[PDB]
Formats: sequence, C-alpha cells, structure tokens
Amino acid sequence: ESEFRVYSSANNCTFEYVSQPFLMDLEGKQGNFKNLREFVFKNIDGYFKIYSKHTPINLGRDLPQGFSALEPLVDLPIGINITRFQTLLALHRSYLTP
Amino acid sequence: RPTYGVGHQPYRVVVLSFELLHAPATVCGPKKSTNLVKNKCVNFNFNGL
Repeated sequence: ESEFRVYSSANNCTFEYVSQPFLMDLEGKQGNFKNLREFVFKNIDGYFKIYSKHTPINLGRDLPQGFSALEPLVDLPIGINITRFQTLLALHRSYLTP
Repeated sequence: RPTYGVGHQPYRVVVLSFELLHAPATVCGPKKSTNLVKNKCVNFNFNGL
C-alpha cells in the first residue's frame, strides 16, 4: 500500500507504536457478512482507550440481538483530547490498466 | 576514539527525568522484586496493592 493516500506531511512526531494486527478474524477478501468487529474509542483522564470484540456474527439485516462485552485492547497515556474523528476504508486497484 | 583518556572519554549520560503529565502512572523500574512464600501469615505487595 501507499501511506500518502491518507496524509502528505508528518511534523513533530513524538509517539509511534507497532503491535499485533488487532483486526482478528480476518478471512478472504469477500468473507463479509460472516463476522462483526466492534470497537469502542474513549479518552478519559488522558488515557485513550481502545476496546474491541471480533465476534464472528452471522449477521442478519443489522446488528443482531444479544450481548457481547468489549474486552479492553489498549490503554495509552497520550493525554490529548479528541473532538473530530474519521473512519478509514480501503480500495483495490484495477491491476490491469494504468 | 576507543582509547580516550578518562577526563575526555565518551562519557555516558542517562537522565531519568521524572515527568508529571496529565495521566496517572504507568511506568516503573522495579528491580527489587523479592521471592514469595505461601501458607504463612506475611505482608505482601503486588505492583502497588
């Protein structure tokens, strides 16, 4: 992939961290409708917390009926406030034409 | 160079500046952990508890 499809310049970089690919339950490129990934993004007292749950839900029309608590995944003492957020999607190329 | 004199060797500097940011404590250096005994009335400490 290319990292510049998201940004153009990086300035004053103080924190970087590499860990396991916490998008578990990954399958083939068209394995959708078989699993559901839930995430909670929070920022309390400077701890930015990410909770996750990769439950292989046989989805119906929408989020199903039932309970599944999100086990904690990471806590980071970054201390920065969060106001605006965005979601990152991915796109395949043509691979045949320039 | 390797054979420098002590007065001007590449002297190490390790500043362990204790920094108080806007987040509770999450880093420690506990190079003191002792042994553990069981089935006896003792006093115990586990990372703060």
